[PDB]
Amino acid sequence: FVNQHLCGSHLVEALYLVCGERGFFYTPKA
Amino acid sequence: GIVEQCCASVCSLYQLENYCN
Ligand code: NA
Repeated sequence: FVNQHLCGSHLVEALYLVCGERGFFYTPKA
Repeated sequence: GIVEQCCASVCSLYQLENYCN
């Protein structure tokens, strides 16, 4: 489900599910 | 950056996983 164009809330939701308990950083600005 | 690699182009598990802590 990750090999697609993931934008906005869709991308943060993928990070939330793949990363789990680990957490992640979302830096759009870059 | 992530938007460029996963929004503007197709993402991968490798890329997402680089943003996990
Ligand atoms: Na890409």
